[PDB]
Amino acid sequence: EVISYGPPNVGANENVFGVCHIMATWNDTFIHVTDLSGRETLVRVTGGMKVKADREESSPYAAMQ
RNA sequence: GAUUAAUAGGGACAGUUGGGGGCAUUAGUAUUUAAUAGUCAGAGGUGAAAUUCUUGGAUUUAUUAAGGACUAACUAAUGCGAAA
Ligand SMILES: [Mg+2]
Ligand SMILES: [Mg+2]
Ligand SMILES: [Mg+2]
Ligand SMILES: [Mg+2]
Repeated sequence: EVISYGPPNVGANENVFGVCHIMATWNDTFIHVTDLSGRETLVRVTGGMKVKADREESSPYAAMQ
């Protein structure tokens, strides 16, 4: 099966925490996730990675995706 | 032998008030730029895009540092200064 990497600790009553940084410009949007110490990057998705037209590099749609 | 003492003016004095001024000092974020790490393909900019920047790593996140300016929010028909 899958080889996850989250620390060795599950539990449908044990919450995991990830600090999501979100910068919203009128041109581009960023969505970042990182340790609660913010020194090790995990996930990084920006509107640009989501659409073709530079004007849409902001969009509500690009934010959804 | 020298008028009063001008809701005239000059001085003394008394607590007090002010973003008045001159030297010191002292911060605070932010903008840059640099280090230390962190990823990952796009950043940035416009109505649209375009020159611009970028896996000899950008934008990005955390810590920290250097530097020059600036004093936010409180800051309002409120204050001070002859005015600037
Ligand atoms: Mg003073
Ligand atoms: Mg610029
Ligand atoms: Mg400094
Ligand atoms: Mg005042």
